[PDB]
Amino acid sequence: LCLSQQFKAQGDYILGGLFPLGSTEEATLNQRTQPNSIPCNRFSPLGLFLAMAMKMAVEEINNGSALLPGLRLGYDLFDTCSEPVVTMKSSLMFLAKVGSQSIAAYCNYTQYQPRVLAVIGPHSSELALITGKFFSFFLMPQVSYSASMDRLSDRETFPSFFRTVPSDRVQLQAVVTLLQNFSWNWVAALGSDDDYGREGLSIFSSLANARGICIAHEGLVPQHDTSGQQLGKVLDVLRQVNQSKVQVVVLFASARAVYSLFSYSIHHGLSPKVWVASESWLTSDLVMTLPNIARVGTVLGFLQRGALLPEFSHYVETHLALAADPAFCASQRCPRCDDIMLQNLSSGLLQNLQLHHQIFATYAAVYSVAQALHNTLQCNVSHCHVSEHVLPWQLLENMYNMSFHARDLTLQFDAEGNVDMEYDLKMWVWQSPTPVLHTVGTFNGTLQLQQSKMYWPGNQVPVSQCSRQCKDGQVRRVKGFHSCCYDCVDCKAGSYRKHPDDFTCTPCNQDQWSPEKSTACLP
Amino acid sequence: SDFYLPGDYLLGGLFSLHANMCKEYEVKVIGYNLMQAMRFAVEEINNDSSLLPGVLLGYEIVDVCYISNNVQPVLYFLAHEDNLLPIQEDYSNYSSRVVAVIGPDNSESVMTVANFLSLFLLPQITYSAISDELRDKVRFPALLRTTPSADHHIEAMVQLMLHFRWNWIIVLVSNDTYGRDNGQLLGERVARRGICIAFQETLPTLQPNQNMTSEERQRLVTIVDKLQQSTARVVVVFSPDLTLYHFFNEVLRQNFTGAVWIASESWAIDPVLHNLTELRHLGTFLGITIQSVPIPGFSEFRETCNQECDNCLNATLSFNTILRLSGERVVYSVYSAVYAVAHALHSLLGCDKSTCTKRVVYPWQLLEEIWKVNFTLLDHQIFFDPQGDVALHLEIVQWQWDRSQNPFQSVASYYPLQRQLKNIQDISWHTINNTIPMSMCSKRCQSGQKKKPVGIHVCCFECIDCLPGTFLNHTEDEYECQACPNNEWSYQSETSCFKRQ
Ligand SMILES: COC(=O)[C@H](Cc1ccccc1)NC(=O)[C@H](CC(=O)O)NCCCc1ccc(OC)c(O)c1
Repeated sequence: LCLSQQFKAQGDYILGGLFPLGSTEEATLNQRTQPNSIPCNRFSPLGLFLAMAMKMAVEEINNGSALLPGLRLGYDLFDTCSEPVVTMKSSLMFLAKVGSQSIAAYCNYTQYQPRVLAVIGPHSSELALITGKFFSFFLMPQVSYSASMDRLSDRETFPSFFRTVPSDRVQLQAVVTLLQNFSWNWVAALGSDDDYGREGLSIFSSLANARGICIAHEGLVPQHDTSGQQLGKVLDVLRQVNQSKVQVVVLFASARAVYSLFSYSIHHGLSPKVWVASESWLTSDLVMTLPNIARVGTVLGFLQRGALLPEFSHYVETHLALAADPAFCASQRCPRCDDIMLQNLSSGLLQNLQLHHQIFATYAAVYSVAQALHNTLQCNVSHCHVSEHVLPWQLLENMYNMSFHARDLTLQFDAEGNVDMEYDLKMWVWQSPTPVLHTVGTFNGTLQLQQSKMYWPGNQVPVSQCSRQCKDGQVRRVKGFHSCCYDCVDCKAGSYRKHPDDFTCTPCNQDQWSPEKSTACLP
Repeated sequence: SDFYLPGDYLLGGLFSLHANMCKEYEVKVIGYNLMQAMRFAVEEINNDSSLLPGVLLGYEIVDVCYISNNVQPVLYFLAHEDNLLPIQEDYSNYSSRVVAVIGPDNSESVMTVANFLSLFLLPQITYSAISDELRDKVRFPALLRTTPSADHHIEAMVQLMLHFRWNWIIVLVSNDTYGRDNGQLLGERVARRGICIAFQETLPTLQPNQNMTSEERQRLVTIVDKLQQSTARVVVVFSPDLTLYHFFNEVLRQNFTGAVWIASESWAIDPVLHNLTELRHLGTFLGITIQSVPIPGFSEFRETCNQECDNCLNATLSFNTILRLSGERVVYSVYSAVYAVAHALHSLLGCDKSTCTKRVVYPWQLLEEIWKVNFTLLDHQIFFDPQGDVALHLEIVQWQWDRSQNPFQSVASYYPLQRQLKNIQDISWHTINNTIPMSMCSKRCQSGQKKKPVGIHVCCFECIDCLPGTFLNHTEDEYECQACPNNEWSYQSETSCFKRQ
């Protein structure tokens, strides 16, 4: 097929692109001894679909005249191979000098001409960090789909990183707003022991402390189960939940860990709880396949509301049909992409047309870069100030205060590089013969929520309180991972409250007595 | 100038001279100390006729402002001597400006550099980065260390706490990667060994001479209030030295006293914090650090962008006495790293101890050799584990304030190959009669008196008498009272039954 040949196109300005077009054959994941090149022949459809989205966006920009009238926009796409070494190899070629095979070392780098205008960023957060530290020394704009870690928000270390997906902090803010709205003050936090849960747990704990929600305990859970020791630690965590008397659990964990937890919970029952889901978990059927899941108690979470791109399906099918035409070769940038005849795709993900959100995000990233260039050239309806060739650090100024139209949505990067985008609140319906997700609210910075659609399991709202003040008659004990809570003990008859700020119920003298919950010791 | 020295083969050196363009930040004395350590090591190797006969060893050193200015030094080191860096499929025949890099001082800079040099397999040795993630040699094939990792530091802390039976501790962490990582790691280690963390707090990131705002000040007030209320008198701090300047002054403002402070290496031997005389009244300070190795004659030696420092010499001269009385602890790692590179190069040239043949060195071959070195440097052998670490000893140090003698007295020694704390000596406590201070959630119960838990912490329990007719077989369960045989009875407070109707 003629497919890999389609991934580069000429233009006055060229967008670079990093995509997961494939990965290295699995046995290759072993230590390098000599700096040879790495094979990456394990083709993947996900990267193909995302690259097709980028190509569609650029072709639309070339067809129309709402942006960049009379001049040509191109692209040049490389595979990340999900591999840091290959990613760095590809990333360097973007910054290499124009039409040249080398890159040069200079002190202050606002003096230089790379061979691309901007880079549409990599898929995974690890590569996003690795490349963002690199590109931002050159101050080349990087617009990333699918990278949601909050580390990349920092303008000091990632001054040129942009993304068309919300950071995890927005989702966790929605979570904390929900907890406040239902007055669930005493909660347990769980996250997968991979880096995603690490970041999520840190952010959630800090926000909860700031907003006055007390975390009972903060447990990492195994990303996958392979050993009796991991089963041991997860069972220990689950019994620790019960010991805390918590009723609401925030489970910001990748789907595999949650599937493990609920496998055990179904096997030995535990007890019903309220679970607030990571969006990455809530999306998946895997957990919901477990038998008689209604035993678990209500599952809730927030879901991103992306726009439609119906024309994309026919675009992909058209270009695949063209790639199958041997005469279309007259119309090299991927390994084995050219071997993929249409059965491999039509038997699978093509019938699905959360991948949708990433397709839209890639489209919007291309449109954002095009709008930024349209601004920098200060184009009229039919004219542009093209007298000088733009440099990447010049776009960077315009991108912080523009707004761009992603085919129906109006989007703009905030002061630290994130799009402002709203969420749905969804709850699993279990009254039907099968689990169904239903929408019961929205978060657009404020939690607009519809109480009448909340089918709670006991037909009554769950509660999880802790005391943050104690009465005159009760003595304090502290609890919580940050000493956020108290609970109050009734100081018994024959003992008395020494003073209202003390931590010890005090026995009354041997010749004296006191009532129940007494403040005094009496003759 | 100090930052450059020509030779046949050049070592790249990365150090953080300035705290917090990179000239304008304040100078940190420790970084200048380490830079002088590297310079002295190269001086010795050039004077010595044994190790590299007839071959000049040069160096080229660049400043790294913590997480800033990490890309440019790497690009400079990798260039092909004309400032151009070619892009290729395979680099086996490439010749960079430097043959090896004595890598940065902190984990994040180390990883940033490693993700770059991993492409070229140019060997990187870091002297003070302790993160355990660096052991992944699929992720970091070119990375080695002359220092133990955070695993062993936390193990040393745990064994210190177990020796004195400190069940009940407070953990304070900075609001950044280092504190977060080490706090979670200590959480892992503590739970399985019978110790309980009362509470954990993230300290605010405050610049030492910045005017602190009301919100930050009330945050600190809240933290010190929590410290003052809690019965846990042992505190572990995972933070850079820069942020503790405000924290300890707030602790002083609240008239807090009587704790034991356990210092992570990031500040355990900082001379600047040590010079705050008012800390003497807070309690006992203990810290985890690398062993002392007296480098013979290094003290006498201690007397294109980002390769300059004006303030360095003037700033160092005042601390010279303190650094001289100290034990040259972290200096040894840099010295040993330079000597490791030197021995590996000596072997790579196939050099006899008469003269070496001079030939092009492709860095991946030098990396090949570095894995195999095994030699005695001053007394200790230095060789690399399969995971790239060198098994140097750690020590637990107590701060002393008689300026006429050593400021950091060694009170215990830790062996990473035995994974054991050893040779504990006399700590001089803050207590009224030098009795070992302790921190326990609840007192030991009497005989005939069962336990009953108060909450999540296993360490906390009530003591409850077994009712008459029941007894407490502590060997089976301390939390339950067993019923006496029908021919026996039990009193209010006794361990086992006696014959009675
Ligand atoms: C993110 O880590 C941190 O913020 C802290 C503080 C720090 C930041 C930047 C540069 C150095 C230290 N890191 C460490 O202390 C690392 C452990 C690791 O980073 O894995 N051990 C260094 C021990 C000898 C040392 C050398 C240079 C010193 O000043 C230039 C210094 O004070 C102490």
